[PDB]
Amino acid sequence: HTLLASGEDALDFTQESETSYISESGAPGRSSLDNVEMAYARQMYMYN
Amino acid sequence: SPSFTEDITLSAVMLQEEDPGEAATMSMYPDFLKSFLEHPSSAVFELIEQYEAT
Repeated sequence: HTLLASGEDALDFTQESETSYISESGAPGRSSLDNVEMAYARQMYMYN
Repeated sequence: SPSFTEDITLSAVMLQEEDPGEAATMSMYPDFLKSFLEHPSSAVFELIEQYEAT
């Protein structure tokens, strides 16, 4: 009866999400990396 | 209303971004001007309801 009379008993709907792309940035000297990445740098440097 | 379907769908097509608010902000003004077109300047109250609804 609600649908026939344009009434409703409650309803819901939205839309989904799509890909969003973000990144980071670097810095020289006083740099944007971490001590973590510096230790990694030793490893990949000796490896390469 | 089509307005709600457009709201959800453009929320999907817009969420990728990070500053949707100003995009919608500018999107408002063409509606302002169209409304100025269809209705006079003594109908400011109906202007206000359309403001609020949109």
